[PDB]
Amino acid sequence: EDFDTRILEVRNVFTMTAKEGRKKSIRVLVAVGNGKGAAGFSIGKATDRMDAFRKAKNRAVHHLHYIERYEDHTIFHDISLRFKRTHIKMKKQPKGYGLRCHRAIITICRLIGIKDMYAKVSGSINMLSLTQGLFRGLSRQETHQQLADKKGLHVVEIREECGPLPIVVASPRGPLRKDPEPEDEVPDVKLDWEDVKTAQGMKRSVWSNLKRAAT
Amino acid sequence: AGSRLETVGSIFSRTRDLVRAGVLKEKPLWFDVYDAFPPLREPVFQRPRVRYGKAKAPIQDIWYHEDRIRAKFYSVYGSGQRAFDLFNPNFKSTCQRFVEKYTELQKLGETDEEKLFVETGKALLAEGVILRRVG
Amino acid sequence: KNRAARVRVSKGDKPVTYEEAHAPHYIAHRKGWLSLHTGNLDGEDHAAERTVEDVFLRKFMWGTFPGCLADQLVLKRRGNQLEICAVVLRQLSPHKYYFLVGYSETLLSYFYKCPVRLHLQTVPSKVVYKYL
Amino acid sequence: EDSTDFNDKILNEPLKHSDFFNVKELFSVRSLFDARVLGHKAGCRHRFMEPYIFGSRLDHDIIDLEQTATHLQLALNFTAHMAYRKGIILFISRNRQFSYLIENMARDCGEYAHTRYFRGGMLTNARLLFGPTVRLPDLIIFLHTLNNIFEPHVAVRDAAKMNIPTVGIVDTNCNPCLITYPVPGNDDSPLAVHLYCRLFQTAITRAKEKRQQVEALYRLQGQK
RNA sequence: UAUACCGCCAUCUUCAGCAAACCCUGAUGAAGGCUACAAAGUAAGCGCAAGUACCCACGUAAAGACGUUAGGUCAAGGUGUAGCCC
RNA sequence: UUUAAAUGGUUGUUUAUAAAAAAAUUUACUUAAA
Ligand SMILES: [K+]
Ligand SMILES: [Mg+2]
Ligand SMILES: [Mg+2]
Ligand SMILES: [Mg+2]
Ligand SMILES: [Mg+2]
Ligand SMILES: [Mg+2]
Ligand SMILES: [Mg+2]
Ligand SMILES: [Mg+2]
Ligand SMILES: [Mg+2]
Ligand SMILES: [Mg+2]
Ligand SMILES: [Mg+2]
Repeated sequence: EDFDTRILEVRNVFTMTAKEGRKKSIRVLVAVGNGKGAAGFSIGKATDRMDAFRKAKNRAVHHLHYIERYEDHTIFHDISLRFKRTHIKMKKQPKGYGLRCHRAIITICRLIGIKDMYAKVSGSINMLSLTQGLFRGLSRQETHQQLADKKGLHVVEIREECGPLPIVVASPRGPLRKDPEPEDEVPDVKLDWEDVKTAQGMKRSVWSNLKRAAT
Repeated sequence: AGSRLETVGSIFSRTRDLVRAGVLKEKPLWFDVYDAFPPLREPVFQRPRVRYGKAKAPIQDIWYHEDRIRAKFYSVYGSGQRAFDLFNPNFKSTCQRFVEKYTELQKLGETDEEKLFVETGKALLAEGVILRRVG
Repeated sequence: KNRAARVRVSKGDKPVTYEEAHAPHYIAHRKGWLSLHTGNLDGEDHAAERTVEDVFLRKFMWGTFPGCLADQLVLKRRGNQLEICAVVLRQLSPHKYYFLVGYSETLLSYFYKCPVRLHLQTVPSKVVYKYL
Repeated sequence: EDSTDFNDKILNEPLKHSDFFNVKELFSVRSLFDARVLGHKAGCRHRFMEPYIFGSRLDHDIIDLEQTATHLQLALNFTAHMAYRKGIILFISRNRQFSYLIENMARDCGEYAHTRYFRGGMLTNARLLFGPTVRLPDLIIFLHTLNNIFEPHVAVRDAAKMNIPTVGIVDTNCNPCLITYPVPGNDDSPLAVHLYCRLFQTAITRAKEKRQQVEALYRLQGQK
């Protein structure tokens, strides 16, 4: 009773049979989630649409991921991934930002319990790949605690709204290293041109930052 | 409920997370035992991939100093007439006896393998061992 | 393909009684006859008038007990007597059943000029032989 | 009021000791060596078994028995705790030379054996195959993890789907990635397989008797 | 108007397949699911089969699913839609 | 490895829910009076 189901896609797939010719089947993608991190998805197939809905709904609950939510409202860090030909680039956002993402990601996020996030889907906009990719990235996100333990260092959060106050969000449960992490003068990191282009005010889009209903 | 995603994490990680979320009302019987005495490696599914290019296995061939003696002995005399009894853990073969005598004479301080090999054979011949050379 | 009096397989959710579940080639092997009289015996007369009477009686009882009949009638004729055996449901009040038995027995006796009896057997629900 | 005390004295107490059932004494490195606990040829090696291989002696992988001892200690400890907790233990093996031996060992220790062809869905479709109220095994011990075409036994994947912990003897050609408590060792030589059966049968029997002794003492004390 | 249908049938059929409900594989794509010294299938129901009729356990009848040909039949009867009512 | 064997008019293929309800009677002779 805690879990809620929401349809993502309904497709009329067809095969050819010797006796009848075109045989119509229903392929249904559904996502189930209780809103507290536990969410899954499944594909249900049946000649009747009701049977397809049921099969997908009941099978999705046996394939539940657990999503680590930072402060139970957003992701811990920005996740960029490619699943097959679909690119999903998700950004961590502050409280009150909303779900500025593809309608399907909005639906899945509400089931997971993420309230604030931005995501841009590029490449193929296949619904199967998007869902499978979204759950792949969110499942693999590293929490602040896991980072502190791996690095043996404090994770200190700097917030602009709190000035210079150092907020320690995670500390290493084991021994704390005494050597500071080597500060590379120039980071050899791969930058997304779309990010850099926006930061330099070089991106004019009439469709970006349009006023939309509360999500 | 449970999670059948056997390729995402481990049974404990999945079970622990679902119990924390409240999906699993009661943790399974094995959960407490696993946590108390966990295995050395967490059982996470990983895909086997072919080694390409210069990648090689780290397994190294097991060799010993006496293998050089054993190889020479087997070439000179061949397999001993006595049949190897591998059931007996303390079984010594004619070749092993040669290695032992060879090593004992190495402690005496002979520095020439050929001379040392000849001396080793002579000591065995004196002890009554049958050493029929291939020739 | 043969069609006559065959209930056709569905998705396994159609309840059929024992009578309607058997096709015509079982009428003397697994199921019996719903009417027993002498008209169709060798050397016997008036098969036509017996048949018309059966067709009327089955329709009369279907409309006189609307929604009550749980299976087909069994019409029995012994000499001058006509006996109608009906398996009905337990939904209609007993008072209404007694009224309809007294009414139908009287009305049918005056119509076919013979003593007519109606024997009701009540079942809680339709007896399901199988789900087709 | 009484349940929590009962659970603490019985269920939680054994979990506070490193070797409550004293499974250390059941085996030594010498005993494992005398049972030929000898891998397959180097050409049969599985990539994931390399951390456990001591080396190759003339192209015959030698399993490191020092790791086997630590892995076996953890496997035998886990098995005992599950038998002490009245868990259903299922022995699975498709090696037909040892099917008779394994089926007897299970019956003798009051556990269960599945040495026959594993039909699709025994674990993931059990409620349909056995019944809605069927209880699945709590532990599955693989004495041979490969089927008869030298591929991982299907139950290894299915046990993980059902979140059932698995103990497994993993030879040098086996894939230990999904086995919870892998024990690197020879799974072919009768001497080796006879040792595993003796070790797991003893650990289960000991654990069950300890559960009866502890319960009896708790009950006698409870009355007076 | 059989190209709206019930009813009763032809045809492949001198076939053996149609399968609900689940499980698994494909990276959770349309789809696919066997090897007995067995390697993912379990399968209610329907047909075949088995039984029954005729002179036998033979033969012949009967039976013969889901579908294919918008196959036949508004002229067996009933009937949706449209039309006629000096 | 090994004869010949051409043709078939045009357009016509697959999405949104599902499902009624009841009813009153109200356990016990004969008679009779003013
Ligand atoms: K008409
Ligand atoms: Mg015919
Ligand atoms: Mg082996
Ligand atoms: Mg037609
Ligand atoms: Mg015509
Ligand atoms: Mg016959
Ligand atoms: Mg015929
Ligand atoms: Mg037949
Ligand atoms: Mg036509
Ligand atoms: Mg032409
Ligand atoms: Mg054409």
